[PDB]
Amino acid sequence: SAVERNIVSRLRDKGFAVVRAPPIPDIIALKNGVIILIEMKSRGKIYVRREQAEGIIEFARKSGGSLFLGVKKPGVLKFIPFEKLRRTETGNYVADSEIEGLDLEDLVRLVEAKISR
Amino acid sequence: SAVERNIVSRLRDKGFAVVRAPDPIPDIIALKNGVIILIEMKSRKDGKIYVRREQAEGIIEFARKSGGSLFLGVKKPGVLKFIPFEKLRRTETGNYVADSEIEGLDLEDLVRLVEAKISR
Amino acid sequence: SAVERNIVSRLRDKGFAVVRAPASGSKRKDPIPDIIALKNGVIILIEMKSRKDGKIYVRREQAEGIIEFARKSGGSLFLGVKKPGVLKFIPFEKLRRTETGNYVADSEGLDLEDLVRLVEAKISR
Amino acid sequence: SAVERNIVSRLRDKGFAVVRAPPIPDIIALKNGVIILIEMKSRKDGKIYVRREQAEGIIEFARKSGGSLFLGVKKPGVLKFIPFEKLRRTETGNYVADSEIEGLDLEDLVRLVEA
Repeated sequence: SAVERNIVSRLRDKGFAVVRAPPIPDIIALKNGVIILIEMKSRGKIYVRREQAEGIIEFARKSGGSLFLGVKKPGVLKFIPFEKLRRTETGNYVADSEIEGLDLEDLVRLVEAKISR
Repeated sequence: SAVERNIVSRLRDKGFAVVRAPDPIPDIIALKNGVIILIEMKSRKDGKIYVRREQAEGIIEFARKSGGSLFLGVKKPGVLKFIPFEKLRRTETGNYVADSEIEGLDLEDLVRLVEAKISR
Repeated sequence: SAVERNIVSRLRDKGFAVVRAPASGSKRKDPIPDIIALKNGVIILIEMKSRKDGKIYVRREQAEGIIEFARKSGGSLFLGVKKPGVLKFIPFEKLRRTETGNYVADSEGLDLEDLVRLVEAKISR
Repeated sequence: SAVERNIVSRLRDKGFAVVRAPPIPDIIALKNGVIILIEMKSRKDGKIYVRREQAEGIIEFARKSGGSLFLGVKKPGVLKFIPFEKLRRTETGNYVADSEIEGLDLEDLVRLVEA
């Protein structure tokens, strides 16, 4: 709620049209035709259950947006591109919380440079 | 609300990723293959569509920042109608108006408009 | 060439396996990016181009071939500005397609550090 | 050279971005973020010899790039690729492998890539 509110406020300061989810990604941020989808996670490994993962992947696929995991850790705000997660044998999604990711400033720099995965 | 629910469900049937606003946020945000559609629910009073300045400014700003296409979703039973925001006239005071025969797009025509944009 | 050499040397200093495109290639058809830099599964592709009377022009057949190499490889394509001073890299997606299919860079891009950090932060692991 | 040209053409038919290069592998082939590296080498009585100098440089390129290293057998007919790990290192540090070590065909090289 507080981390999520801070992310929404900081994306808005950078010129994004932002909405929170009321299957649906937690944050949807839009700028100059660029769609960013954020799923908030609290972890010391990142785990996304099959049903949640499938729904957000489907929303990402349909929207044509870029999906990221928002990994909130005390003193850390890292966005992990969904494609970096490993699909387990039963369809869950995993990655180490120390995997290379983006901080907020780099994510915004990524949107402006017109770069998506 | 029932019209809004029906619009969300019908856009979902057409392959759109749809979210309802939880306000300077459009009521419906529909996304398909990189295309952004924004729908503000507005009822037709005395055959007129009348969007007050404050509401219009907030939704026009969300549309500008996002790079999305803005429409007014007609809050009516029956056949779904979507009015492109650009067909409305900005008044002297900054309000936005649509008369009686400013006919809106039906759902199929809106989807065909998105498809043409998707393929661009 | 000095700018190209400066880019190759700095990418090598950052731990990249770097290769130049052969003079025995880029034959209008099947063009190969000028610089291919690889680091533990991360592919960076740079096409060198000079600033002429303000803009940067990439001919249709050259642009199409480098876009296709980038798409097939899964690499990130950039235009390396052939100018003195600050190494500037323009993401290929920022270029606009003209009426005839040529590509133009108007007026600002990434410096070397930003390119590297952003691309590695995006696809590494 | 004809074998090298044929390898480049077949990889291109399979959707790879290929550079027939100018300590750099002869062929660098890229597909969906996957790096394949091919060093062209002749057979001598069913054996492929790689001088410690050349071997070290191509191993270093493969380590830095994160790519998979193979020896492309210079022979007519069916394309054969020997994974560099199949190279038995010698007393002097030189790398040796048998030309019939059951080296991969082109499809098996493409499959390792689609994984």
